[PDB]
Amino acid sequence: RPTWLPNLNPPAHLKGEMAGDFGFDPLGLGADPARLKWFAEAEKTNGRWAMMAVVGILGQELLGVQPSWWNAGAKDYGVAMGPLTAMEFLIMGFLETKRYQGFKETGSSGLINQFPFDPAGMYSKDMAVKEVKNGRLAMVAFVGFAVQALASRTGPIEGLTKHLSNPGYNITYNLTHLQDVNTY
Amino acid sequence: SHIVKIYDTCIGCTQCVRACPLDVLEMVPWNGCKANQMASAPRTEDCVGCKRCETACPTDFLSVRVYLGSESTRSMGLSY
Amino acid sequence: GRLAMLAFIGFCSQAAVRGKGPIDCLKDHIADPWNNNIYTSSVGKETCVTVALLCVWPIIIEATKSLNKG
Amino acid sequence: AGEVFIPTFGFLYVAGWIGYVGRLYLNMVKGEAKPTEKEIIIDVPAALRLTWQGATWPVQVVAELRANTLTEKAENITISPR
Amino acid sequence: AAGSYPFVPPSWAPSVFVPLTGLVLPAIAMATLFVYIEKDN
Amino acid sequence: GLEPYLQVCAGTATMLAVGRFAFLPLHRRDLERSAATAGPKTTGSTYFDSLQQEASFITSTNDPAGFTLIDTMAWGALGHALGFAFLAASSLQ
Amino acid sequence: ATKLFPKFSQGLAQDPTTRRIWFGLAVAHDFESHDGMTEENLYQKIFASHFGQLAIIFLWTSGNLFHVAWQGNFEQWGADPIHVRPIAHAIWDPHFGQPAVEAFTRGGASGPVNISTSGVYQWWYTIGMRTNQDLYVGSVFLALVSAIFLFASWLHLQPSFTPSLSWFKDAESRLNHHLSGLFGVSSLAWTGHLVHVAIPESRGKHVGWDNFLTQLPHPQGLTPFWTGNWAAYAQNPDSASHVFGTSDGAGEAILTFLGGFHPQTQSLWLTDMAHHHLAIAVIFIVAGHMYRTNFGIGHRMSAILDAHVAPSGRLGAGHKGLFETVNNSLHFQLGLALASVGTICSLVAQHMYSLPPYAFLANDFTTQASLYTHHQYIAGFIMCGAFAHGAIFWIRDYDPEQNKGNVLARMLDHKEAIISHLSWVSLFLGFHTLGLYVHNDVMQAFGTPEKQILIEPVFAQWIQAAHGKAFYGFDLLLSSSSSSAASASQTLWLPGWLDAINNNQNSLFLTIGPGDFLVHHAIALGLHTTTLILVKGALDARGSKLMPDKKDFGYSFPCDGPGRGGTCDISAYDAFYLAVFWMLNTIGWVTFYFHWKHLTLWQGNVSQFDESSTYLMGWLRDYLWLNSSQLINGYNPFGMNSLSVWAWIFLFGHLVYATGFMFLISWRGYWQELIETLVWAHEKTPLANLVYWKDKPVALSIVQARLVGLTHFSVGYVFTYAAFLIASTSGK
Amino acid sequence: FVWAFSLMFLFSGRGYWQELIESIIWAHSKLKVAPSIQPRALSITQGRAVGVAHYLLGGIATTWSFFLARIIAV
Ligand code: CHL
Ligand code: CLA
Ligand code: CLA
Ligand code: CLA
Ligand SMILES: CC1=C(/C=C/C(C)=C\C=C\C(C)=C/C=C/C=C(C)\C=C\C=C(C)\C=C\C2=C(C)C[C@@H](O)CC2(C)C)C(C)(C)CCC1
Ligand SMILES: CC1=C(/C=C/C(C)=C/C=C/C(C)=C/C=C/C=C(C)/C=C/C=C(C)/C=C/C2=C(C)CCCC2(C)C)C(C)(C)CCC1
Ligand SMILES: CC1=C(/C=C/C(C)=C\C=C\C(C)=C\C=C\C=C(C)\C=C\C=C(C)/C=C/C2=C(C)CCCC2(C)C)C(C)(C)CCC1
Ligand SMILES: CC1=C(C/C=C(\C)CCC[C@H](C)CCC[C@H](C)CCCC(C)C)C(=O)c2ccccc2C1=O
Ligand code: SF4
Ligand code: SF4
Ligand code: SF4
Ligand SMILES: [Ca+2]
Repeated sequence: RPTWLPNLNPPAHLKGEMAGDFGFDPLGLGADPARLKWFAEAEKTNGRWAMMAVVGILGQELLGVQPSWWNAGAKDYGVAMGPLTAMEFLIMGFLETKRYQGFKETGSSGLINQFPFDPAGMYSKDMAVKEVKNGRLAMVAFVGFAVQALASRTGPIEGLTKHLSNPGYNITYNLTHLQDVNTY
Repeated sequence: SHIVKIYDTCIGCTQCVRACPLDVLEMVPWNGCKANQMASAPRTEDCVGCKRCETACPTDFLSVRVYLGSESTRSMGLSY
Repeated sequence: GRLAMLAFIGFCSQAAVRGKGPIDCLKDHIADPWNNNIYTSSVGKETCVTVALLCVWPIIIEATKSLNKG
Repeated sequence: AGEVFIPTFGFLYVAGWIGYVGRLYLNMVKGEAKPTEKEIIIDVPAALRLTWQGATWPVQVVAELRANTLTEKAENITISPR
Repeated sequence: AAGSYPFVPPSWAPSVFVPLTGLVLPAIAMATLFVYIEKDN
Repeated sequence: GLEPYLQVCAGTATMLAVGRFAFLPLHRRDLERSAATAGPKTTGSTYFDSLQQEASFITSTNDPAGFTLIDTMAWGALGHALGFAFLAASSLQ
Repeated sequence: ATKLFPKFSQGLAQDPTTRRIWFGLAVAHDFESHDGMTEENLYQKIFASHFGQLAIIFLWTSGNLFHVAWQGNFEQWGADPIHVRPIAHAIWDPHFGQPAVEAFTRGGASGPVNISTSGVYQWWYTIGMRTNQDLYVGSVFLALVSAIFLFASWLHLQPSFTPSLSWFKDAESRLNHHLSGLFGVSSLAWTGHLVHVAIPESRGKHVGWDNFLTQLPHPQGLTPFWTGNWAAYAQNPDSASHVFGTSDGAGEAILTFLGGFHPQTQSLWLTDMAHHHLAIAVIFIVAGHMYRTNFGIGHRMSAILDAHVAPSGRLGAGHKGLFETVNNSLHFQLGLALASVGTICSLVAQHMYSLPPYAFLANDFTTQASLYTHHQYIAGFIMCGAFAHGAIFWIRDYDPEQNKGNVLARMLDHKEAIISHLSWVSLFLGFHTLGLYVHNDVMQAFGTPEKQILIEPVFAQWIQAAHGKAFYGFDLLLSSSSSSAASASQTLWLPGWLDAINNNQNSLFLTIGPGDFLVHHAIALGLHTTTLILVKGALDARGSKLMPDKKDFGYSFPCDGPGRGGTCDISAYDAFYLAVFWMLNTIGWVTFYFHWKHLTLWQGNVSQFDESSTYLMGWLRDYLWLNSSQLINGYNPFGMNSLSVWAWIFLFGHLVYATGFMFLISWRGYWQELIETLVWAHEKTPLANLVYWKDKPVALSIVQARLVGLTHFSVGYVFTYAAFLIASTSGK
Repeated sequence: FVWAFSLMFLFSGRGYWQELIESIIWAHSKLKVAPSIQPRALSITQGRAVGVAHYLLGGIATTWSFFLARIIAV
């Protein structure tokens, strides 16, 4: 079985059964099964939200929405943030309580009532290994999208189209030339 | 109720018995002393914790020991 | 026994409170709903906070049997 | 030096003198018949024959350290149960 | 619900909190505990 | 040249090399006697306390003399604090 | 019949007397004694109890911020901190009369309010807070933190989240995490506040949550840090012309080592406080990576303790067999913790008067005095608990066979040596320290002040000269510039430390005279005596010629009866009970010396202390009697002023203090028989016989009355002094 | 001083003093200076008497000085 560490010793709890098991548990956080079971749905769902988000930060920018993804929140949207966020609490609150209820029962994901949510099927081992792995890449990406906004103040695509343009403009230039980006 | 214990260091002097104010101790027969007697504490349910018996124990340290513990109407000696 | 007497609960102004009269508030909301809601009112901040808290109480209560008394 | 310094030894000499004479008497009445009745009714004669003996107390005290007689053996002093 | 901070207590808050905490609240606590303390087993 | 690289690199290299061939054997010997003899074994059993139990990735290095990742991050860490104490000291003081 | 109140103690639950109610509140947090107690359950309960205490602390802090913001003058005080008086809260007293409503309107308010002596204002200003919103936001934040800890107390008590005893006994890791994370990452994190918010705010520049990700803390940025040229962060320090909260005289440094104090604030510089937390944070994180965990590299604590045995065998088996003793005893650990916290609690008071760490802290004399006295007293109670729990360890959790020849078992071996030697030092300090006070008093009474003995504290004056004090003229170390130490620091904090230490308008190394010599030795007497009382009780906790079976009788037992002459107060609880009085006496002398040395400093009449302190009569008439003149006149037949509450408390303290005497002077017996007569009267009284008691009325327990009287005695000593310390310092 | 000194016998107990004396006797028996008569702490009743005596002596003496110096001076 593939291992993150060359010549690794997969911990007892990390069995090949799980999706992208590469034996990665330097601290054995999921040594307990129940926690590991929840952690795996909380890995999949953190990734589901990060894939969606990363797609936005790229897409929004690619089309050309005006405020940078980080400044997008501060905009003249036609709604007071108060009631807006209030509704946000109602829609997501239900959309989430239903999910938890179903997960509390069917130990899988879903939407509201349609659990084992498939409307197409595609719940194979391969597709679910892809999800866990595309998710992990997306979760790592969003953490990038955030620090390239802090240290360099450039959107994801614009950042690639500046390191490809000038092979320099790297973490060795941005951190050192922060004075330009930030203000005193 | 207080806990009264008679240790082997008893000489069967019967002084602790003739000292108890609520008949908690009595003298029973034994073989480890030349007086062939060893005080027993049959009714520690009437012990008030006065420790008069200890003040009457002549043996090194104390052969009779009263360990004041739980308190009841009798243990607190309440006539209320 | 829970009843739709909640209209007459905040009867201070019936459906609304300290804001116009009764059926007039409805017409106002239809006109501009986002700018004609309790959240966009004197008690808007507290209402938003309470609404949010209520939308968590279920999960808080429906956790690992997260309940108690004594 | 006249302040504190010199005065310091002066007290120490008399202090040790008083203490040494006291122990000399105590250790003489120990043994003697009823040692407890010579502490209440002090033997003024023998108490008056030991007062001057404490004049050279430092000389005698050291001679006792360098002879192991100033202190008692640890296996002859009663100690409270640990 | 005014000015900047929307949770600044009203001027009548002291004329309610101080009376409740020190007269009403304590009475409930003392009475409730009294019953528990004397509660039979 | 004499940029942070010169100071940081040298410190890291020296500590790693001195801890990979010089103190490495003493380091291993001290680890043994300390954890096996005078100190016993912890995490007896029961509970999800396996967290205190030793990992495994640390005990997986083909590197001869068993220079584990923790050892590389140990001597190297000591080295990255000498590279930055030498450069920093020359900065002011 | 059986009651339910004492669920933990069935004996108390079945108790027919009222003692069940009193003890039920006492034996409540002594789980080790609770019916059906397992070691793991005990640890889990304690762990959750810790969360509860952490919820109270944060909830308490949030309340202070809220009342300071809702009912305070922060912005006004911030504008003029040397004229405006910080307002703690408002006085809504439904009993206040109109003159009371008028007199208590101060510090700029529209109603009766209470000025604060906690010094939160000066602290919150120095750390970056400037408006009431900053306080409201902080209060909400801390309140949320309190809620989180409260849920955690529940979560860690519900199966599957309850830590095993093994986790509770995982020391190597706990210490590593606490030293690196709790102590280190919380100091570097603080440097991050200082460098990013506090320092900019002090230089007049709002760097709050709205613009922190865009505001460069240093003009150059992280470049100097990365390039290694760390010095760039120590260039252009704030000039002496700098004004806190203003760009006036503002510099650009973020981490420096100037030393001394900011000129206007008269408090340690922020940059020097930033670099401190950065330096200590680095040490803590590195220190955290020491003990072994689950990776390999590391030190097993047991090995270190066992490997430290003196080869000469002077310390017997040394520290061998001590790891289990500390790991398996929760009283030994608690004692060490209280001892460490207690001692550091005193360092905070001794280092915060000399070096004010907050802006305009020195200006506020009342705050300074009430903060020293607060910590010095809290420290004393903590120290009493240290020895207290140590004695409990000796009886409840000490295995004499496992600890055989270890440094802990060879202590009881020379228990008499330790106790007796502490007796000689106490007597020597007592007979002489007092004798040279009565001698001076006699000379003062006979009008022969020259004849009074005034020994000079030369040893302390030399330690002062060593630090750079020149008044004495000893030219030692820093005092001598041509020295090695003096020359070495001449390019760092030295230039400032001297300027500040050689200024007599502050409290850095204050000129000491022969008056300080006597009081300092008196403080030593209290330290040695209080220690002797606690040490004697700890060593004799489970052994004694009078009571050789004290361990069998537990820790808190009234007496062993009138046998063997008298066993009154023979329990190791009564070494604590008695040590408390000496602790209050000791701290009393220290907090009276602070106040007088400083009141004379602040009034400008330093000669007053330099002379009256020599004799005891001066301490009473020139200090207690003279200063009490205003406090006592808070309310007189002609009117009342804002010091009325302190005058009322001052008398209130005396009342509680005197009430404590009855429970200590009088004993259980006269009261018991008296209660018997009262029981008879009620049963015979008509119309009242109808109502009856569910619990039989009994007199307070022998040990109970000891603690009840002591609580009254302590409360008095605190309120009576707090009144003086605050109403005499504020009145002027 | 006398009034306050009385609160060491009115607030304490022989148990503590008796054992304390035991340690002192040890020091005396080491240097071989132990007194022939056995040093014993004051009886329970004695300590009650000593404290009340010093307590009354101290308080009355304080008032005696107060009254006399007040009325003789004015
Ligand atoms: C549903 C309504 C909703 C509204 C009206 C807004 C509005 C805003 N978002 Mg936000 N958000 C909303 C939901 C959520 N956001 C986020 C995650 C983010 C990110 C990652 C960022 C924003 C940011 C912003 C602000 C951009 C301007 C600025 O500089 O910050 C002024 C406004 C704020 C600082 C508010 C954010 C407070 C705090 C950082 C929240 C931290 C927890 C979560 C990110 C979400 C909290 C709850 C949601 C409803 C706000 C803006 C006013 C940007 C920002 O600057 O915020 C830091 C930004 O970078 N939001 C989540 C994820 C759970 C939301 C979920 O509902
Ligand atoms: C021969 C008499 C004598 C001697 C040699 C000592 C010697 C000593 N005593 Mg001691 N003591 C004595 C009498 C004596 N005492 C008496 C009568 C009392 C009852 C008041 C005490 C009460 C006492 C206490 C409470 C303590 C000592 C302590 C000590 C030791 C500390 C040294 C010191 O500074 O002295 C200290 C002496 C005193 C504090 C008071 C005694 C001073 C008197 C005036 C001296 C005795 C003179 C004697 C009557 C002469 C007899 C002559 C004979 C011909 C009749 C020391 C070895 C301390 C200790 O134990 O150290 C560990 C200590 O705690 N003593
Ligand atoms: C990085 C990891 C980490 C961290 C940060 C912590 C942190 C903490 N643990 Mg913990 N622990 C850990 C790992 C960690 N632990 C591990 C791995 C284990 C398994 C063995 C444990 C097992 C454990 C147990 C069993 C307990 C804790 C407890 C605690 C808390 C101690 C109570 C306290 O208030 O301390 C705070 C102290 C500081 C923040 C620093 C101390 C500085 C001194 C005291 C004063 C400094 C003041 C400063 C100079 C000026 C202040 C001015 C102004 C701000 C007032 C604390 C917050 C206890 C607890 O639960 O309490 C609730 C406890 O019972 N831990
Ligand atoms: C003003 C009240 C007062 C005073 C003055 C003292 C004084 C003292 N206490 Mg104490 N205490 C007090 C209140 C007081 N306490 C209270 C209220 C409590 C709570 C119950 C305690 C509980 C307590 C404990 C538990 C202990 C002490 C101890 C001590 C002694 C410490 C050692 C020392 O300093 O030796 C110095 C000696 C002196 C200052 C005495 C001066 C010399 C005398 C007065 C001159 C000789 C007589 C003179 C010539 C004429 C007078 C007699 C004449 C009429 C015949 C000390 C003498 C410790 C102890 O016993 O020491 C081993 C100790 O264990 N105290
Ligand atoms: C130079 C001097 C002083 C310097 C003091 C310094 C730096 C150190 C002092 C150490 C001192 C004072 C004492 C150490 C003592 C240790 C021991 C083991 C000595 C115990 C003495 C004993 C046992 C003798 C007891 C006596 C015997 C047996 C018989 C008689 O002699 C009576 C008695 C009881 C004295 C300062 C304070 C400046 C000030 C200026 C005088
Ligand atoms: C493979 C192999 C080898 C080797 C190689 C190498 C290259 C090694 C090294 C490695 C390394 C490379 C290591 C290191 C480590 C380190 C770490 C992991 C850490 C770092 C850092 C630090 C420690 C820092 C800290 C701090 C900060 C953060 C800030 C400031 C302050 C201070 C500096 C303190 C050879 C070739 C011989 C051959 C064979 C094969
Ligand atoms: C409220 C209040 C208080 C309290 C406090 C406490 C107890 C705690 C807090 C805490 C806090 C509130 C903290 C803060 C935090 C924040 C943060 C922390 C952020 C940051 C950001 C960023 C962006 C960064 C990032 C990073 C890191 C983290 C690492 C390295 C790398 C980097 C730099 C990237 C007091 C009492 C004093 C008073 C006043 C009020
Ligand atoms: C201090 C104290 C003691 C100790 C008191 C003692 C030891 C009395 C002290 C009397 C003198 C100082 C001891 C020896 C008396 C000799 C007659 C003095 C001869 C010395 C020469 C100088 C003459 C108790 O025994 C006691 C008992 C019960 C409750 C409280 C207490 C209590 O508080
Ligand atoms: S304590 Fe009193 S009643 Fe009890 S056994 Fe002893 S003498 Fe008898
Ligand atoms: S007093 Fe002691 S020795 Fe005598 S009969 Fe009683 S227990 Fe036995
Ligand atoms: S008087 Fe009280 S404390 Fe003293 S022995 Fe008698 S019962 Fe015990
Ligand atoms: Ca600000």
